[PDB]
Amino acid sequence: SKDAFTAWNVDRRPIYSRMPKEQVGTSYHDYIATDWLTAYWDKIFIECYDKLEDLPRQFDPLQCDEEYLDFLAPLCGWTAPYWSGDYPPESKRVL
Amino acid sequence: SKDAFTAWNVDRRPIYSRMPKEQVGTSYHDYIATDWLTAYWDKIFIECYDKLEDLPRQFDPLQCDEEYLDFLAPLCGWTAPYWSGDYPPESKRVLLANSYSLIWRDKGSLTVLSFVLNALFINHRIFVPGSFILGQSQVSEDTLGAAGWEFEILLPRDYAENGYEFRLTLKIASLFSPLWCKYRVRYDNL
Amino acid sequence: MYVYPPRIINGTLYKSTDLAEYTRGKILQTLSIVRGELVADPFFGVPLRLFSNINDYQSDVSKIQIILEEEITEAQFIVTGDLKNNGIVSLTVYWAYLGTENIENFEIDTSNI
Amino acid sequence: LNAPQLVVDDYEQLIIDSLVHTNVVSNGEFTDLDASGFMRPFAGTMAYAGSELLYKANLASIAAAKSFFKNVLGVPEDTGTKATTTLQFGLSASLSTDFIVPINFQVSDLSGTLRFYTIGNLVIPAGATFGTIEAIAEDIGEKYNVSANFIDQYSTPLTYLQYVTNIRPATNGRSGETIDNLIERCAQIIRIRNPVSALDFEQLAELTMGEGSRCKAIGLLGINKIVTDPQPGVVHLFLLDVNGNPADPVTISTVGATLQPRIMLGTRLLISPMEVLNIELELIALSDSSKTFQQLADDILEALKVFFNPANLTPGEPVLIEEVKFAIRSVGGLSISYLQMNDNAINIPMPNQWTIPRFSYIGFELTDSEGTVYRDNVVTVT
Repeated sequence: SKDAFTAWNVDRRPIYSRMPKEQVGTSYHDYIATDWLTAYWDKIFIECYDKLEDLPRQFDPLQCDEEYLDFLAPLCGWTAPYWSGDYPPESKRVL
Repeated sequence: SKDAFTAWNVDRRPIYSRMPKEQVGTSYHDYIATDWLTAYWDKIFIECYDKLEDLPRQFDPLQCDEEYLDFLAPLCGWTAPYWSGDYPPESKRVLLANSYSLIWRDKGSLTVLSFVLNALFINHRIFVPGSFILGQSQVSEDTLGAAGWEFEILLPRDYAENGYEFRLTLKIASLFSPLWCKYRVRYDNL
Repeated sequence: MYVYPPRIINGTLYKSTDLAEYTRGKILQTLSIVRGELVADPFFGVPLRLFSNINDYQSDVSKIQIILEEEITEAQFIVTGDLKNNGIVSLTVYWAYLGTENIENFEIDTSNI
Repeated sequence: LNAPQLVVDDYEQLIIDSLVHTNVVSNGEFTDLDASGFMRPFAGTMAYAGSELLYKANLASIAAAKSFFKNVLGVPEDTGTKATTTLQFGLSASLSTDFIVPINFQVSDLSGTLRFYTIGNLVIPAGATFGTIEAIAEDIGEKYNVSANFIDQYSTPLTYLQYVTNIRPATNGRSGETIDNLIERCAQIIRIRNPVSALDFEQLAELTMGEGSRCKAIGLLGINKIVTDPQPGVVHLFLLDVNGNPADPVTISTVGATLQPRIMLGTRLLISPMEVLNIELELIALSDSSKTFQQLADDILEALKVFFNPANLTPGEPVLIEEVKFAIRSVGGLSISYLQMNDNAINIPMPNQWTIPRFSYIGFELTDSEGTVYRDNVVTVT
């Protein structure tokens, strides 16, 4: 029952770090299998966490990645001939 | 309340062995009449038990007894045109044992036809007509060739012309040779 | 099923087909979790009182007995408490698996890991 | 019809009915139905023995069905298979004599729970530093199926023996079989069929050859491959290997060794390599600027790789320029203006029935509304 900050940012094990530890000797943290089995899920959760953290950046055309320029085009009002997919990525950012 | 093993296999008296005996002096087992009256029913039950024990053997065409061959024939797909009561029981065993594994699986093949013919104790040779025969044809001038959809069943001279073996092999060829193929039963000239 | 203690044996999780050792693993899991340890169920677990004088030292024994009775219905539990010399309170949980009628030995115990 | 029931629904009813019969037979003179009566212990003992007999009869009928499955059908009933592995014993020296590992040598894993025993005597010859033998598990069940190198502990040392391991993972360990699995396994035997048409003849060959390969079956086509000279009872097979090339003699022989026991009487099976006709493409198309030039080139290349995949091509059929145009246009971001196949803008007929197309070269000439021209030449040969 620990806080989110520790589990996601310090431990970076949002699942394993929440497994009970109090009864030393016979507890989830006392057996390494518990650490091994949940490692992939913690890795996936942290990857998605970093993606979500960078998400607000991805809606800034100057700072976003080229994968989002075509996604942000209709948001800015570019659908008809005004927009082209052969445009230079930098020109897309500026427009 | 005896365990079935003792009553059926050790005592072989499934009814009499279960009769009261604890109170000696006067018990069913203390009077010979109880033994006498239940003797026939114990014998009948033991006979039926032995028949049931032997029953799984009776579904194996090789080892089973001849009364079950006609019973097992429909289970292997043999009926009136293919099956026959006149077939020797050894041939019946061989045919039933290899119905699913060889005969119906590969019906129409040379191996299946020859196997069926050998099961009925018909010595034979399957010969595909051709311009080159390994026995006698000469290398310098004889030519290679084949017949296509033609073959022949050659039988030793021991069998009589249009006798039992000739007409039996005609029936077997009709039942197992491919319908579009032309075949003839002839005397082996070798 | 996977018994409680996660051990990688022969390259895989220890999967058992005998329900007696699975029940024993359930007992170990229940006793190894303190109430509040789990985020999904913060009420599951034994209540722990460690630093206090030994006057009402049977109340927690009764509570643990009740919790074991409610959680694990496949076994019968009797919990006894004894007072040791320095500060040790010795709990003894007597459990029997109702599926079997005799004590069942497990071959994973003699195996050394 | 319906399956008869072998067991009696209620045996107490049977005892009761035998006692009603004691009354019926004696014409209403035997009216004692309680356990203190003379007839009741006899009738009850008979009923109990009969219940045992009928239970055995049910078991016997089930076993008879299973015996029919095993002997006639050829399908054994799986009541549990002990897992087997391949142990390797590695010696610490090159002995001048033969090293004999006796039968039933016990090895185990680290936990000691799993125990395997060698099925035979291992005879490592003189001058040999290792030898392999098959071992079987101590008991049935899936728990004995372990990966390699987990079965290495042996409690009984032998001189000059350095290591014992299992190179193979232990497999084939099962605890039993449900009736449905046995029934489907029995029914699969009845469904076994030999190829009789062109299609299943091709499928049998392609299964042996492997995924990515093709076959074509032509009737009455002789060895000389002359269409106007039909040869009775002949099935020519033309094979394109797993890599898209015409089949090499090893492939021809391994397909023949598989299909020879499957032809019926009066049929001649001929196997020959297939033929390939190279398709060279030149393309002039107008982009709509919805994609980059490189993306368009890659997408068209992949679409044409799929279109000319051997599995998607029927040998002996003409390559329609309309179909190639449609395959390219299905990418979406372009509009075809000119397409030339082998220096022509017409369909390409095949010389014979056993030639499959294979495209080897494409010339991209793409243009946008801005007039920018992207030129490329891709050679797709392996």
